[PDB]
Amino acid sequence: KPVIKMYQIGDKPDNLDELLANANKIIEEKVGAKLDIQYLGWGDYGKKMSVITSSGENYDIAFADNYIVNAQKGAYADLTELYKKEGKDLYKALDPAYIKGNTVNGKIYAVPVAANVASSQNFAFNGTLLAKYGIDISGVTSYETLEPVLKQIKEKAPDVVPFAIGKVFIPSDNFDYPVANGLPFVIDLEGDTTKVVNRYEVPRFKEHLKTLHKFYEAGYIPKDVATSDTSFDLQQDTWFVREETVGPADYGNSLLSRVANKDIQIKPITNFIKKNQTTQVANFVISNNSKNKEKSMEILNLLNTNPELLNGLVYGPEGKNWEKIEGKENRVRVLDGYKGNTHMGGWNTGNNWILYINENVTDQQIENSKKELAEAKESPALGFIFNTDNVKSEISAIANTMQQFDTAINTGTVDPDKAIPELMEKLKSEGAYEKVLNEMQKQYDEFLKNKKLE
Ligand SMILES: CC(=O)N[C@@H]1[C@@H](O)[C@H](O[C@@H]2O[C@H](CO[C@H]3O[C@H](CO[C@H]4O[C@H](CO)[C@@H](O)[C@H](O)[C@@H]4O)[C@@H](O)[C@H](O[C@H]4O[C@H](CO)[C@@H](O)[C@H](O)[C@@H]4O)[C@@H]3O)[C@@H](O)[C@H](O[C@H]3O[C@H](CO)[C@@H](O)[C@H](O)[C@@H]3O)[C@@H]2O)[C@@H](CO)O[C@H]1O
Repeated sequence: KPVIKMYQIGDKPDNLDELLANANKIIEEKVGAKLDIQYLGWGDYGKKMSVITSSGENYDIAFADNYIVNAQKGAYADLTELYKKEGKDLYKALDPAYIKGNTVNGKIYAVPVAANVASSQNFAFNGTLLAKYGIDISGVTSYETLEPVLKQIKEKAPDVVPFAIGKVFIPSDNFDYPVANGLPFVIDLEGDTTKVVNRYEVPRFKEHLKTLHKFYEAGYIPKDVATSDTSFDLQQDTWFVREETVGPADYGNSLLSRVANKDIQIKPITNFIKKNQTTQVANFVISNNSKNKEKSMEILNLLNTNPELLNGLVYGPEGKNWEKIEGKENRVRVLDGYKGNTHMGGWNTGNNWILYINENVTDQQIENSKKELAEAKESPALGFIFNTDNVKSEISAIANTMQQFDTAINTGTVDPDKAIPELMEKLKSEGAYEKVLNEMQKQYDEFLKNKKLE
């Protein structure tokens, strides 16, 4: 039984050995291999995985970073044939938007987790503090309208971080990204949807960055946001508000209330839509240098199709963390063991449709989810995936410049009125910027042109 090496983002569960022992009972039997998972953390997952992939390291499975760029670098196994056999079952369950968003030169290199194919960005509020301090959030619709409630929590509970964001944070908006959000190129969904634009020059987005900087100056965001490895545990009163992606797989605020083990209230700030990001939010890839591509896909297939296996990991050990509710099909309740770091997250583990539904999820939530999924629309740029063939060096150059300046801007640490012009000047200094922008606009023109009937 070879050991299959999987890399995952974020922090290791405290009972990983138990989780994997439970999981490997099923995997070893069905596949003849043992899964091992190594977790790489949150704050620097991109940098870490870039060492792994650019070095051609042996691994079998990974949660992808910079998927569209690396797929064109040949970092990942083409899954075209594996999806005809080992991954046939998981593949049948994917919404067409997952195929559009993850197809690169006519080939799919990822197993995306079937879950929030559409979603919106939300502020998620700590209900303990809302109730304790009686703070009114009914006006909260944007980064800007957040200000009065952060001012209040700051005055009332000085030990609480008002807005908990960390170094990986990027302000959200109604944008589609033809590459990924570590680059500035977006389609503005509220603007001219035929144009590729620089997010730092979109007026309202520049305004958000100003807002974040004012929050940073006011002490609403951590002083060391740009460098901190501190997390804000969903269960703890260390934070008042944070930004969360929510979609139909979460059943409204039930999932965040379950994981936080308290009432979490949400407020949307972006449109609920299928767009490149929502289809790429959890992609598993197989290393193109893997020596076990078939068993790797068999594991990914099981993670996405076997409810015993998936629930065992996402809920944790049955009996300790959760139990089936008698005479209610596919319903569970969590138990004391589930409280904290003793399970994995559904969104980056496997098809959320095969997850048991927890007791705290209401019939209204179930009906809302069904309705939201049925009505979700596609962004006009869903499936517009930028081809890097002509701009390989210029893309690297842009990414290099971005890595060096973008954390201080995105977190509000530096004044964006000073920093954005410095970043733009550096991006333009050797013309890598202009070349990539023009090529992206030319491809986008073709993409849109070819959908119009002759
Ligand atoms: C409840 C649930 O499972 N919800 C999921 C969503 O998580 C998922 O959205 C995606 O979420 C990832 C992960 O971010 C969240 O989890 C991070 C880890 O939290 C856990 O571990 C911590 C210890 O490391 C614990 O402290 C914590 O209790 C928990 O155990 C967490 O750190 C993160 O919150 C921080 O970071 C976010 C992002 O910067 C920031 O907004 C927060 O304020 C806070 O500082 C979250 O709680 C996330 O990485 C994904 O982000 C990418 O994709 C989105 C959507 O495109 C982009 O906007 C964003 O810029 C990133 O590119 C995404 O948000 C959804 C996916 O559909 O599925 C739900 O079911």
